[PDB]
Amino acid sequence: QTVASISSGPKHTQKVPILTANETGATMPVLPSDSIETRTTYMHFNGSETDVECFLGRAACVHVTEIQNKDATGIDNHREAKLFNDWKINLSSLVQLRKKLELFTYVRFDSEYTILATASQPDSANYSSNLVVQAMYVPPGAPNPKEWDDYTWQSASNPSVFFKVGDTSRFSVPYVGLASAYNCFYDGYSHDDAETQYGITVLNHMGSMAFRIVNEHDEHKTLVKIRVYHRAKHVEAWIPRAPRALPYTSIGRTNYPKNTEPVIKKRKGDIKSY
Amino acid sequence: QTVASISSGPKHTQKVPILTANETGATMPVLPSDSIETRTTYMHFNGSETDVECFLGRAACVHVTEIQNKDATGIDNHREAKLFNDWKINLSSLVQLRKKLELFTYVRFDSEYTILATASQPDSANYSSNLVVQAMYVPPGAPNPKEWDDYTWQSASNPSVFFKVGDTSRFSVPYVGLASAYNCFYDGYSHDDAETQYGITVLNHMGSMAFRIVNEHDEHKTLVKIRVYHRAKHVEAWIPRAPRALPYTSIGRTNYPKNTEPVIKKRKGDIKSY
Amino acid sequence: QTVASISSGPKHTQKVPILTANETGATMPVLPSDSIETRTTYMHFNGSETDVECFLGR
Amino acid sequence: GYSDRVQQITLGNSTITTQEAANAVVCYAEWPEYLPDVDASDVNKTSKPDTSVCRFYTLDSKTWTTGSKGWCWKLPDALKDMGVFGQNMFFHSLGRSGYTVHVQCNATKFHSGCLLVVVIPEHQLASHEGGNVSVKYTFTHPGERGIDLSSANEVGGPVKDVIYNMNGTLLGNLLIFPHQFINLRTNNTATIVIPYINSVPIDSMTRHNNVSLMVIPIAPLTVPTGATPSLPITVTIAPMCTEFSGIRSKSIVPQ
Amino acid sequence: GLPTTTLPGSGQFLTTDDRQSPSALPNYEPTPRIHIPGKVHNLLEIIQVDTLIPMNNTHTKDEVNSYLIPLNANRQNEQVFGTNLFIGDGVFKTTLLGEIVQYYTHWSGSLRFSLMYTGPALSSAKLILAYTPPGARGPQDRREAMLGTHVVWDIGLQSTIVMTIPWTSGVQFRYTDPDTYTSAGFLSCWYQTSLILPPETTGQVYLLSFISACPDFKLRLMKDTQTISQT
Amino acid sequence: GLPTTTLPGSGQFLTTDDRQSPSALPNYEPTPRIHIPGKVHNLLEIIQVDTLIPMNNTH
Amino acid sequence: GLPTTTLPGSGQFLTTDDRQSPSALPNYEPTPRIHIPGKVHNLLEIIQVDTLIPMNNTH
Amino acid sequence: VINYYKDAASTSSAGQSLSMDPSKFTEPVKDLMLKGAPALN
Amino acid sequence: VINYYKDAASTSSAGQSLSMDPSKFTEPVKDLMLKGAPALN
Amino acid sequence: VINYYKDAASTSSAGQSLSMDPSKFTEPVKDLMLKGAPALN
Ligand SMILES: COc1cc(CC(=O)c2ccc(C#N)cc2)c([N+](=O)[O-])cc1OC
Ligand SMILES: COc1cc(CC(=O)c2ccc(C#N)cc2)c([N+](=O)[O-])cc1OC
Repeated sequence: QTVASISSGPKHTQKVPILTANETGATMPVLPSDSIETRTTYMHFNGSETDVECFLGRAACVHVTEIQNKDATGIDNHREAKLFNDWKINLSSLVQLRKKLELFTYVRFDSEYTILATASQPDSANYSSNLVVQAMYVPPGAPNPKEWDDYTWQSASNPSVFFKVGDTSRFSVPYVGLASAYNCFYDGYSHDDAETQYGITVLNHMGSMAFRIVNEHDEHKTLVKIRVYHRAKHVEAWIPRAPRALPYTSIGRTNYPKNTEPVIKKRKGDIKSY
Repeated sequence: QTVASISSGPKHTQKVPILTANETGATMPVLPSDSIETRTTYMHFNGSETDVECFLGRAACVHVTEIQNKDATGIDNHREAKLFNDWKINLSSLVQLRKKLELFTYVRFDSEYTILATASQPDSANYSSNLVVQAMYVPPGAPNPKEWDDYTWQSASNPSVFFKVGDTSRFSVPYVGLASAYNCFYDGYSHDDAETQYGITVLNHMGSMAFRIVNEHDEHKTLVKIRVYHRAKHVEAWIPRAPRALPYTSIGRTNYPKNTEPVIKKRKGDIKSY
Repeated sequence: QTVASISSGPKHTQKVPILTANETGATMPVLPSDSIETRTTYMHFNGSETDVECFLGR
Repeated sequence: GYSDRVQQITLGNSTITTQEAANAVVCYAEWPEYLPDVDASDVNKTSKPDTSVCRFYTLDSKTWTTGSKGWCWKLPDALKDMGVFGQNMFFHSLGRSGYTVHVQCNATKFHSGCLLVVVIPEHQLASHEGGNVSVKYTFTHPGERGIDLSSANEVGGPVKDVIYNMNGTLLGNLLIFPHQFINLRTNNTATIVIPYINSVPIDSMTRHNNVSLMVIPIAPLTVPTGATPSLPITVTIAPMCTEFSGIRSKSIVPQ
Repeated sequence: GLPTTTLPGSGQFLTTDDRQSPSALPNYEPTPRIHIPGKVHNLLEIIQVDTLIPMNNTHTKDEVNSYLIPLNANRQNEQVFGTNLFIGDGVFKTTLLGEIVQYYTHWSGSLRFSLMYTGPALSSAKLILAYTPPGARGPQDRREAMLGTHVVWDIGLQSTIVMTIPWTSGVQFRYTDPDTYTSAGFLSCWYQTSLILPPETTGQVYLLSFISACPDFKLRLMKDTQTISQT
Repeated sequence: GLPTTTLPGSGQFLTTDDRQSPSALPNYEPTPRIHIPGKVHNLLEIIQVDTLIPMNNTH
Repeated sequence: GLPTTTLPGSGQFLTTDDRQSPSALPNYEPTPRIHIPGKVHNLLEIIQVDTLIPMNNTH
Repeated sequence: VINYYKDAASTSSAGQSLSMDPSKFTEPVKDLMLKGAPALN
Repeated sequence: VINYYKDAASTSSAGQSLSMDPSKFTEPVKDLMLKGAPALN
Repeated sequence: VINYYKDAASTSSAGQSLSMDPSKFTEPVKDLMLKGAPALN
């Protein structure tokens, strides 16, 4: 099919393809056949695995949180006791997927979530309880749960999923951005104010995901850890940028740590060392 | 496809579209293009998510109840001991779905129920029992269970579902109203009597759903909590009304609490405050 | 589809459909339209739920 | 030459005229009609008194003062003692009907005031006692006197805070129901045509009120300097496409 | 037996899924449909009907007066009322529009705001309604207001003025829940000339304000509302 | 192997469902039908036959 | 009920699989696409653009 | 409606008979009796 | 979209109505009112 | 490839774009530059 290199022989002309001027801002498509004698070879390659659809198309962990099943008697702040918990939806908490997404400026896609819940009984327990988890999506404007047993968990309009601990939850969500694409970066503010926040933290008000355990308490305490995975599908990306070099310090902002190790390796020897 | 706004320019005529008379009872379809110069824009929107089929088309919790597996020896009133329990079918016990349904006067649809049962062993137990729940529908006129082991649970004609605790039960039910639609409101009585009940409580005699645990008792006591979810499908709605403003006080009646907080927010300042 | 009741008006004849003799052992198919003035109405019903297949079918 | 302002309505041997109306409302854009065979269930041949019941009946005038809260009538209740219509209501097991409601209130170009005139289908009232108390039959069947929203509560009766529409919903959204306004500076009358609205083909006319009519002052009444601080409000209702079914002995109702 | 592989998610109950399920009442024949007026197919149909706005929500408790906007005689260029345009909160929160809007996360489109004069027929007045698109503060005087979208209303035979609030935004959707990035701007009303009453007239004059949506309107991402609770 | 996702309700026994099930007696040949008078197809057939009412249930 | 046999692997979550899944937001209508310059389809597109090499990384 | 099993007993419910003739019970008389005519002539 | 069950109630959601006529609520007046013409003539 | 679900978001991955045009990044110059010809003429 496609040729990787054409057959090219000796050369002696005034057409010098290897002499350019990089200050123009262009990367002239020079080939090996332009500076050496080559033979014919074929690609036998389409580059399907480097398509943005494939690059962002696999599940990556985007959040880990914890909730627990125990007696709620006396507990004043259920949220703090972790009788139920929150997740202010965002994809820049765990760095692996974040660096990939931030290889672009604007990004548009549907999301496929997979939520894994694992039980743990650190203290004395006679058996492993069979708990059912309820993950409810709380869009901005919806009433937030205050107690693991609010009226809010009725979830009449909020979408929510019920699944066994140890099992996995799965569903997809359409592209919910308010604009035509999501912003990986935002050089702006919410309004013209002297103190207001800067960055995409201003655009990322996606709401929360409330997690709880439907079962009443058992004699012992059970610790359920929840892991949320995200896979993008039907991907579109715009304006590629320089890859993240320094470590992250916060969700949403480009801030980097003070006093960080150099990122570029230093030669063990000369600039002439191999 | 559809235009959201047509292109409209300067105006100077005797045709004043923005001067109306709201006492006629009509809401004249005035558009931005009737009072300002506009450009052409398209809808790129069908409003599929606001279709009544979609609005009432998702599962909402409509009831929570409890039953338990324990030694029945000596217990005189099985129903009270919760060896088995009842649910006088109704959809106005939990307010979230209720407010939605009450956005209309008459409503017709098929119902898809999903019943979740979760176990709990508050006291000392050596293991988590593997209990099977039996939910039997008892239509008005059918004999009610008196003991968790009546002949009634034979359920020869009553439809009933058997499922494991921790698992979920699912099935749909056709529109069972006696009339052409269900009433969300009823300005009437069962007959012309001075003391008889008022409201839809008169029309809502849908029967009961009896829940029990088929297993005999184990050494310990197990508490099973049952949650019933309702999703409407093949929806039809008539006569939209004012949304519920004040909190509810009872199943079926429009009653509201004495001494309730004002519903309308009070300005922090003037009527001129932004 | 099927009519539940036909339209029937006043009556004055020697054909008395409501006078029978139950000792014959028969249950003459008398209808409301045989003893009162009726309007037209339809069944909108097939009786599928009372079919023996359904009755013993659960 | 014609205008929404001037109108005539003739039903039976009764005719009302107005020279200061604001069009007229036909609930959900549907004119009343008789019950078609395809929708019928009751096999009894119905009775259509026509002109003897489909005519205008005028209720006692209310008095709008600077402190009025509003009034609420219910149909067919409000006409239970009105000529032949009323008689048919009690002598029959079933019946259905539509109406033409005409509310009247005139003042001068110096007065100011704005009445909301609305028709609410299935207006299930709430008990002022809260909890799960019911509202006794008598209290939702006031007859032509209707319910006065500025009167005090009474044991077994409904709550009457104009603000919560007697049912736990806010006054401001009453406009989602077929309505009209009588704004003294524009209006003189309000007219609403009501078609039969129910989840059944025909019903009991005594144990169930299909709609309630409310006349609520929004912008309070104000009269010119030194004038009588009140104006009368008159309600005239005419049934239409009325059908009665299942005639038997006369019904006896609570009190 | 057909070889299968169950995927993650198996067994889950997604309150939003839409699948088939066995009928618990086989062969049941539901009651025939009959005609019932006023059928509703989409919530976007009903939010186009306007309802009263409790603009004057300056009272100690809820009351009819909350809907009455006071207008004063012989006042000149002064402000009549003001409000931001967070339709899912403030004065709008209890209105039919606000109530329905709160059942969804996103909104877009144009709003229909109207005012009906109730003062005596022999009185006169000229007011000016103004919409101030996001980016600047709510106008503090008529001049500031008049510089943006506005309508000069002449009270007369036609009692109601209908000012549309044209969809003015960069991002094509705003949040119903009050959010700064997606703020909609401000609405204000001022005296163009003044309110004039006739002889023998001293009573207070009021305005009734209504709010509804234009066919322009769109709502997305259904969610639970903060307008009801128990538990 | 065909990818599948089990829906809620899986495993339940709804006394009212109407599905297929394997036969425990494969190849069994049931007895031939013979004519029997008085076949009933619908309960609505028989309630049209009248029976005596114990009107004077005063004993 | 169609007879089936579940194969090994059933229940697993392979971060790399690519199957269908139910939408948690049915009938939601995403925002219209508008034109945005600089669209990238494949990473092989961008590695053809050259960047500076820190050759003298002797600091 | 694809039958996965080999035997007839395996198939699901039969579906409405749609015969409905009550006369073999309501009118099992030898001499036909016409509604309206003298039961005993 | 193959229906596995015999009854209609078993089938999934209906899909968008695609009717959308608000006029029975926004303009339930007897005499037609044209936008631009005097509301009260 | 039978879509079991009603919404587009439910469907699986899109499959290779097969567009692959790097020039908008490698050669975003106003005046076309031919390989072999003087970069700066
Ligand atoms: C499964 O948990 C959910 C997650 C989300 C958030 C979402 O899909 C998203 C993805 C990427 C970006 C970017 N950049 C912003 C938001 C939504 N949601 O936004 O509606 C709902 C969820 O459960 C219905
Ligand atoms: C799953 O539990 C059941 C529930 C019901 C009640 C029902 O479907 C219903 C829905 C809405 C309205 C209104 N408004 C009234 C009744 C019935 N049932 O009525 O027969 C059977 C059930 O198990 C066979």
